[PDB]
Amino acid sequence: MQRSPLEKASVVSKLFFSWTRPILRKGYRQRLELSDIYQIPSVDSADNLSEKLEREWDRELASKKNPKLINALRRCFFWRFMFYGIFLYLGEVTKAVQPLLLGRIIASYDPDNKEERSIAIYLGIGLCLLFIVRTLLLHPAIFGLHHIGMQMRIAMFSLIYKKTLKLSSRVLDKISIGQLVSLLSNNLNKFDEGLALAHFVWIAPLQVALLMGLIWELLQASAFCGLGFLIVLALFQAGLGRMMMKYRDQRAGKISERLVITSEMIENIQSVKAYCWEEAMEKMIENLRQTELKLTRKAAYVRYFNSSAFFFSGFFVVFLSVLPYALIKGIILRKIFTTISFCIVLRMAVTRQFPWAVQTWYDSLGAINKIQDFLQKQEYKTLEYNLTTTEVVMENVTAFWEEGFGELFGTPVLKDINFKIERGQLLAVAGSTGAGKTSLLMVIMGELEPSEGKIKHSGRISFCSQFSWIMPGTIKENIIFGVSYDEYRYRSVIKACQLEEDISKFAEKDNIVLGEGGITLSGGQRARISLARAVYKDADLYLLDSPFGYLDVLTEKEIFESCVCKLMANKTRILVTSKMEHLKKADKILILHEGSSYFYGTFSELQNLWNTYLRYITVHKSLIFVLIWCLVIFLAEVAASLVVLWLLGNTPSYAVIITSTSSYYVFYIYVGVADTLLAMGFFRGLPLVHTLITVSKILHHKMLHSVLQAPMSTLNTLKAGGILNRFSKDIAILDDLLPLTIFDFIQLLLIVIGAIAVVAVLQPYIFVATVPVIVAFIMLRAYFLQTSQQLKQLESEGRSPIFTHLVTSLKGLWTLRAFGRQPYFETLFHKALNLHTANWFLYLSTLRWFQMRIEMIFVIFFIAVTFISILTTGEGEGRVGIILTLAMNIMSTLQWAVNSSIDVDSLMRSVSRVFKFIDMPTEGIWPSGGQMTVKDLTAKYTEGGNAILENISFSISPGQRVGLLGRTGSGKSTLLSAFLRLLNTEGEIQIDGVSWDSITLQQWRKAFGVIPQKVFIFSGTFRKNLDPYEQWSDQEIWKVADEVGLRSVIEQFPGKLDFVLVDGGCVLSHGHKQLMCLARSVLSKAKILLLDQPSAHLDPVTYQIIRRTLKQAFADCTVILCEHRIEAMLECQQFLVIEENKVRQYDSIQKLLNERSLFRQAISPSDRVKLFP
Ligand SMILES: Cc1ccc(NC(=O)C2(c3ccc4c(c3)OC(F)(F)O4)CC2)nc1-c1cccc(C(=O)O)c1
Ligand SMILES: Nc1ncnc2c1ncn2[C@@H]1O[C@H](COP(=O)(O)OP(=O)(O)OP(=O)(O)O)[C@@H](O)[C@H]1O
Ligand SMILES: Nc1ncnc2c1ncn2[C@@H]1O[C@H](COP(=O)(O)OP(=O)(O)OP(=O)(O)O)[C@@H](O)[C@H]1O
Ligand SMILES: CC(C)CCC[C@@H](C)[C@H]1CC[C@H]2[C@@H]3CC=C4C[C@@H](O)CC[C@]4(C)[C@H]3CC[C@]12C
Ligand SMILES: CC(C)CCC[C@@H](C)[C@H]1CC[C@H]2[C@@H]3CC=C4C[C@@H](O)CC[C@]4(C)[C@H]3CC[C@]12C
Ligand SMILES: CC(C)CCC[C@@H](C)[C@H]1CC[C@H]2[C@@H]3CC=C4C[C@@H](O)CC[C@]4(C)[C@H]3CC[C@]12C
Ligand SMILES: CCCCCCCCCCCC
Ligand SMILES: CCCCCCCCCC
Ligand SMILES: CCCCCCCCCC
Ligand SMILES: [Mg+2]
Ligand SMILES: [Mg+2]
Repeated sequence: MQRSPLEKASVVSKLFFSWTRPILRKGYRQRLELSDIYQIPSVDSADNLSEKLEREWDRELASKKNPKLINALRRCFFWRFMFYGIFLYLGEVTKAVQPLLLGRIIASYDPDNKEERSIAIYLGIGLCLLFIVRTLLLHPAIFGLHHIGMQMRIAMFSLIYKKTLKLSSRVLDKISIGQLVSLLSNNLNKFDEGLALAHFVWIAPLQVALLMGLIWELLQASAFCGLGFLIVLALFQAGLGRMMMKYRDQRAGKISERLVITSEMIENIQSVKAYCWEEAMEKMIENLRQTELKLTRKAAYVRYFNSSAFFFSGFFVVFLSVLPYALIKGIILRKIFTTISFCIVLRMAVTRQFPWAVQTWYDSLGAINKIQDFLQKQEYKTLEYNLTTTEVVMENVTAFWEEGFGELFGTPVLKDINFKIERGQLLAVAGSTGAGKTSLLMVIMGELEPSEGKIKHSGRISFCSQFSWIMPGTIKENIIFGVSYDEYRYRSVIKACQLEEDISKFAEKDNIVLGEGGITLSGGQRARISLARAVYKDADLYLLDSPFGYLDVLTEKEIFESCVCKLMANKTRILVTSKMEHLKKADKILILHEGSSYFYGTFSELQNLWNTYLRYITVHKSLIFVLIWCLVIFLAEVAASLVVLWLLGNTPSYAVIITSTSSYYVFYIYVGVADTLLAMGFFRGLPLVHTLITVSKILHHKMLHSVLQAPMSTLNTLKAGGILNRFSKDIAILDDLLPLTIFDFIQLLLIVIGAIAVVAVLQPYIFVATVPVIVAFIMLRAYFLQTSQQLKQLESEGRSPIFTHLVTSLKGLWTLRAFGRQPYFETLFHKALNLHTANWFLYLSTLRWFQMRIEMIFVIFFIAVTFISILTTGEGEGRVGIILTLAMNIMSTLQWAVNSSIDVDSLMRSVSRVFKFIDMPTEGIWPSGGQMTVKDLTAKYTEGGNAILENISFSISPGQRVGLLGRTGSGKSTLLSAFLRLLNTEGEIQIDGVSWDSITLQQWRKAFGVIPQKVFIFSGTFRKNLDPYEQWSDQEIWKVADEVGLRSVIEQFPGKLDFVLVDGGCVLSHGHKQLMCLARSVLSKAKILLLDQPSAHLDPVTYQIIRRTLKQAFADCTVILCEHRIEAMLECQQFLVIEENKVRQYDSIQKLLNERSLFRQAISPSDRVKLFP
């Protein structure tokens, strides 16, 4: 990155934002290359702000009894806040004395006003000076206030993450990914810009006090008639704001709930596709959206009135304030016009700048209070010893997973556990499923605090878990995991873990960029990477929680005999295992039985025992009808105003005194009141908001439908953070910020067009005067948008790394805290923060450049017309000055319409991003016997890549068992997915004579019942997790839970089959999820069954359930079983072996095993006697 141009600049350059020119002149011609983003200023780096706010917050916590976050931000930003507020106020007081000069200038066009024609040439100079000094005080102050919100947000987002890395394990079940994502997302671009409105809590009352004193000179005691109406309207607006904030509190939790459901299934898209579960997931998402949209509609109906208050307040204020004075005393047109000029500023101060400031304070303090409440949660306790002889000792330990039951003393997870091991000894833990072997490791690690007992060790540990975690990056980064790279140790760890066979088959071959999750790999490869990472680290104690689950017999034997028994034989290690062979060469054995130690000792003792607006409008056919309605009313209003004006000049005492040389005020008065005459009442503003909110519902439905049916090659290129970004932030934009911004843009545009047309009909010169300013405005807008759109696209793309890092850091909390790598991930998070900050700051600077340039154009044009008007006014009736000055009263509203157009264009980027996902590509009795025939099948994952499987041909027969097998990483899962055409494939398969291309895909996928390798469990009840379609009553559901063995597990929770599972089934063990998958497969009665390693981690006792199910529930079913364990191959009639990317088939298993001496040598004696009796 090249340096920031704001580091070396000039004062005269910092005042006008000239340093932003070099990029603006370039992004206009070509695209914006990478080499053109500047490095952030050193003051805007996450480290400095993070440490500064952290020091202040820690001092606040330590000293005071009642700590508060606002007291800590006050000691960092208050003096700059108050420094910029004063210049903002000085800029705002200019707008109120402007009439005191412009009115005298305008009144000199009447030859019967001789007093003010003397001093015109000095009023003009004063007006030019006032316009010059407003534009220099307003915009730099606003930019300085914008630059402080970014710093505050960056400083608080670091504290949130640093606290997240310390939460207790008993609090993680109350905070989801959705809550943190919502917290970050709703404050990511609005908290920055909210500081430019906070000072109007005290700026606006002063303006009211000044303006009422100025008006009091015109209408002596009648001004309070107009003031009281504004006070009542402000009471009404306060009530509207209070009632608006109620509908948003009821809606946040529903969005939080929807986000986790949306994120769960997209990261499990393959299981959803295999189950054919799209129609149920979409229905759940729709039911969630149904109520949230109702709350959003109710909030928008109130925000409409809040925004509409400003336009309808003009006529009433002016008429009400002028009527009594005019009734007790006649009035001149000059007084009326001056009153309009003052009331225009008064209404802006009262109805648009105060309530927005109040709502800004409400929202900001609401965010800060939630941030503080998060920072005051319960922390993980690390208080333990840090040095000893590393003699692991544990005594009298009992722990409860439920906090209440452990506080009262709910059944104990552990009961009276005690053991001791020396330096270098190996303890083997064994037991049934659900016995509590992983929870013992959690007790040792400190994740589960025991109620009674002690654990004593040093504090240096290495960890390997039952579910493997893969962080984004390459393999080498996943293994070295934040430390120095030692070549020899890396080589020996790679060789010991049997990874060189699979690594040599990769293309980049060591630097494969893995995604967040590792779905580019297989099960055993991820398991071996997770084991190698633990082996690499140096520590006194090594905990290994069933690493051999997904490995075959030969690979497991090699790893155990050359990585645990020869590489780290001089280190203390605790291994959770099941095989009777591993217990032979352990030093101490612990066996658990539902909580209690059934046996502790040795083995010698056990044997003794742009087409985007156009596409957006045409999404819904009712929007066009509403727009045509809004146009037909507007044209009638214009035609009525035209005839009421035309009937004044053609007709001839009364209260209002009007003459011939001062009748030109009739237009000046009209232009100031047309805001009320062309405003949108509730017959036009409520239908518009309603029909614009319906478009978001339609677009969300289309987006979700189109994502769920894309091919897997398209879906793998996506990331978790990008999906989460697009489904949270852009959708919230489309539901909240688009309707009312569009409404304001349309309102202002109609006002400008009506004001121009009505007058240009009666005087065909004011249009001619206005043209050259309109052309300049349009040219500058078109010049700026070319770069603005690119910068906005980059900023919108820059929010994905933050969410990706948040997700990956929440999924791997235990490994991070066990290894001690928190500073590493804090450094990783700071980089993503800086990367977003650069683009956001650049866009924010160029916007202010545009704003000040448009202001300068307006000011120079007005200065040009002022002197011409003053000079050309001869000895009476300054006709030249009557036209240009009125043109400049319509250009002032066009200036506001331009900025409204700018922010509408900035909000359409979300619409374009949403439309990009809708345009993804699309992947698109009979089952009597189940006979299958495969011919010339060839499978490959990516187009133009190596073929995992090449020219496979075999046949099966109805009602026959087939055993599929091979080495780890051979293509068993690839074959079982090529049956369902989940990837790119050629050749054919026919089932009972019916081929692929004869039928549709969704019908071909209903001939199969599948058990996958990765268990998918979403948030919901047990019953819903068993059937989302709700096809079976509780009779059959309980009858099947009786058979798969889930009665005692399900009855353990308070709502029997009504209990709600959170965090993806964290309440269950590893075997209970396998049993739920088996139940799912049993419930749907199919003919052809594809079982991908069903009994992964099950002990020998619980595999009996699987084999009884395969014996009784599947009788007339063609089964294909991909099993790594040797005993399951005793029921199969055919065998398929995958090797060298091709399949060889066998009838008997003896023929299979006699030809593989090494593989045949790896079989345990218990499983050896049965194969060869
Ligand atoms: C007495 C007082 C003085 C200054 C401030 N603010 C600030 O210094 C800053 C700030 C913070 C939040 C904001 C904001 C500006 O503008 C916003 F975007 F609108 O939100 C510059 C940091 N705050 C208070 C205050 C308010 C409310 C309660 C308490 C309390 O002590 O209980 C104290
Ligand atoms: N967060 C939790 N809340 C409540 N109960 C839990 C929680 N985690 C686990 N349990 C329960 O505690 C028991 C022990 O679970 P654990 O996973 O340690 O068994 P296990 O011996 O590891 O079985 P497996 O070898 O099949 O994983 C289980 O019966 C489980 O239902
Ligand atoms: N999504 C993917 N994209 C690219 N390559 C993949 C993808 N999934 C798997 N592979 C590669 O294709 C090969 C086949 O993997 P497969 O899952 O069939 O192995 P496996 O036989 O199931 O091994 P295990 O028994 O460990 O599960 C592997 O070497 C793997 O690296
Ligand atoms: C800095 C802010 C608060 C402005 C100060 C507010 C008060 C004190 C000021 C603002 C405008 C002032 C008024 C402006 C004009 C006149 C007309 C004159 O014939 C009598 C005094 C009177 C009525 C002034 C009284 C004081 C006044 C009301
Ligand atoms: C009515 C118009 C003119 C606005 C002027 C009144 C303003 C200042 C009033 C109206 C409602 C008021 C709020 C009503 C309730 C509470 C809750 C209390 O725990 C703190 C004060 C607080 C937050 C008040 C602050 C002041 C407040 C916002
Ligand atoms: C002179 C008069 C008109 C000034 C009025 C100042 C008002 C608008 C200010 C002063 C104190 C402020 C409040 C301070 C505390 C809270 C509690 C928080 O949960 C919501 C914001 C809220 C409710 C603020 C809203 C704005 C507030 C009420
Ligand atoms: C909203 C507060 C208004 C304060 C200014 C009133 C001015 C009254 C002047 C009386 C002169 C006799
Ligand atoms: C055939 C497309 C019609 C588009 C007209 C929409 C109304 C435009 C004026 C706001
Ligand atoms: C190009 C704009 C000309 C405006 C001057 C109007 C002439 C008025 C003649 C009485
Ligand atoms: Mg376990
Ligand atoms: Mg597999």
